[PDB]
Parts: sequence; structure tokens; C-alpha cells
Amino acid sequence: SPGIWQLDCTHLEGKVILVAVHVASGYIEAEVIPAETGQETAYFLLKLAGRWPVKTVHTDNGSNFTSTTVKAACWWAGIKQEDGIPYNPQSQGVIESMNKELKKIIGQVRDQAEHLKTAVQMAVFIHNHKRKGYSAGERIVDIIATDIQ
Amino acid sequence: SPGIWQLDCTHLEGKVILVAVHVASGYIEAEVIPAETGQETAYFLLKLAGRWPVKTVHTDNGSNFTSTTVKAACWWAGIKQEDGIPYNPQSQGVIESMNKELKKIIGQVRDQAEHLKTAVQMAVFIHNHKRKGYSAGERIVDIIATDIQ
Ligand SMILES: Cc1cc(CO)nn1-c1ccccc1CN
Ligand SMILES: Cc1cc(CO)nn1-c1ccccc1CN
Repeated sequence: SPGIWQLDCTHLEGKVILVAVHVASGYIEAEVIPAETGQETAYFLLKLAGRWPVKTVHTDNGSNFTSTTVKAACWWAGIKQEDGIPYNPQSQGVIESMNKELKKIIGQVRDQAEHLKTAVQMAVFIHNHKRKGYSAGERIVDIIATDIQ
Repeated sequence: SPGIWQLDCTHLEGKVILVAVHVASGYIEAEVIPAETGQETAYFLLKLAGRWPVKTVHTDNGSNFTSTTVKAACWWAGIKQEDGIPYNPQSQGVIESMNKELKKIIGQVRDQAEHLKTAVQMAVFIHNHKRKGYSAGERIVDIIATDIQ
């Protein structure tokens, strides 16, 4: 469970926001992309896995699960590619709630930012620092550190 | 020291590679950008600080130190902006050695990847996972976790 991530794709301003959630902590990384292609998803996973110890990724949909390019990136980066079927039904609600929260924060910034990508990274910052009391950023580091030891 | 990062800008294929190094661990994040502007550097720092607890950044040059946009990003993200003057002269050598190493890895993968940005992220992955025996990725998490506790 320290190495389990879930992909999530949401839309805003006619643009695509690709999100990776560290399931145990709620910590996220995100990027704005023109469209969710296998290539874009593969590149995003490469970046993620160079930065955190990504053991398993639950893909956000069947197209990214099927994608040879995504499979190739998972092979390259040593990631077990899995489906994202909500066997525990609460998983749908959790992801939906996060997308709502993220969009709310995006709305709260951007009087401040010209470009959506800046607003999305501001939202990532606020989400990961928010105390709920530890933050998601604190939880992910503690979870992974405990695993190392 | 858990929160201290150093910026580093290096060049390859007529392109700019912007690197942030976590000084205590040797862990890095990097991106390819068309040119090192204040705007690009500011955005890079925003991304970094949303992902790791960035307390202090030693800027890579005087232009980024001076930049109002970089100063604004540091304000936004709660980062202390500092110079990168090598008061300890070994710091020059360390950064140069890292740039050499990074370019070497890029060369080793360059044929697997069409685009330089992909090769750079492969290099980030290899660098952060390399056992020296802990990896830089392991060291950064342990350093920050110990600071939290
Ligand atoms: C790791 C990764 C990211 C992307 C997409 O940018 N492709 N791969 C990949 C995967 C396997 C082989 C070659 C490549 C490079 N094309
Ligand atoms: C945090 C950050 C990154 C960048 C550059 O993309 N600017 N800022 C910034 C900083 C302060 C205010 C508004 C903005 C938004 N322009």
C-alpha cells in the first residue's frame, strides 16, 4: 500500500486535468494536457515514478489500461499496471469528491493565474498542504519512510 | 536542511534543462524548457513546492534571484529565496558532476526516446533510483520523515 497510486482524469475549461492520487495518503500530482492520449498518460507516469516509488497504478479507464504506450511506460518504470474497477464502491465517491474539491480550489485561485496550468499547480499545492491534523504531504512521506524502515 | 533545494540550469541539444536538487539527499526533479525565463522558473518552483516541503531555494543565477516573477512565486509558495553563491567551493564541483552524470544518462537512453523531455525524465528516474547503499529517493523521504517526527 505505500506504492499504490490511482489515475484520475477530470475536465475544466475545455481542457483535461490528469491526476495521480497516492491512495493511502490522499497526496496528488496533476498536470493539464490538451487531451488524454496514451502518450500523454505514459509520459505523466514516467514523471511520477521518477519522483515517488510507484509499485502499482490503477488506471483511470479501459483505454489507458489497453494502451500499448501506457503498458510500455509501466514496463519501463517498473510499475504494475492494473484496472481501476471500484470493487470497494466508496472509491467512486472518494475520487468524485476530490475532483470537486480540486475544481473548487481552482476557482478560488485564477483571479491570480492567467493560465489554467498555473491554477492547477496552485491547487495541487493547497491540496497537499491542507491539514485534515496532518497534511497529505506529511502522510505520504511517513507512510513511505515507515515502509523503507 | 530537510527543506533546502538548489536550482541548476544546464543545456543540451540547443535546449534548456532546469533542475532542482534536494541538497541533503541528491534527489532531483527536472524539466526541459525552451528558455530559462523568470516565468518558467517560477512555474517550476510552484510545481516543486506543491510536491515537497520546500523551505529554501538557492537560485541558480542572479537573473532568477532578481526576477520579480520568481520572487512572486517564492512568496506564493512560502519559499525563502536565496542566492546560490558557493561559499563552500565544493558546491560548484558537486553541481558540475551532477550535470555530467545527467547528460551521460540522457545519452544512454537517448535512442529509446524521440523527444529530449522523455529522455530527461528517464534520467531523473535512473538518478533518483540509483543505489550509492540507499538511493536519493530513499534518502529524501527518510530525511523529511525524521524532520516531521
Ligand atoms: C517511459 C516512456 C514514456 C513514454 C511516453 O513519453 N514512452 N515511454 C517509453 C517506454 C518504453 C520504451 C520507450 C519509451 C519512450 N518512447
Ligand atoms: C506561483 C506562481 C507561479 C507563476 C508563474 O507561472 N506565477 N505565480 C504567481 C505568484 C504570485 C501571484 C500570482 C502568480 C500567478 N501568475
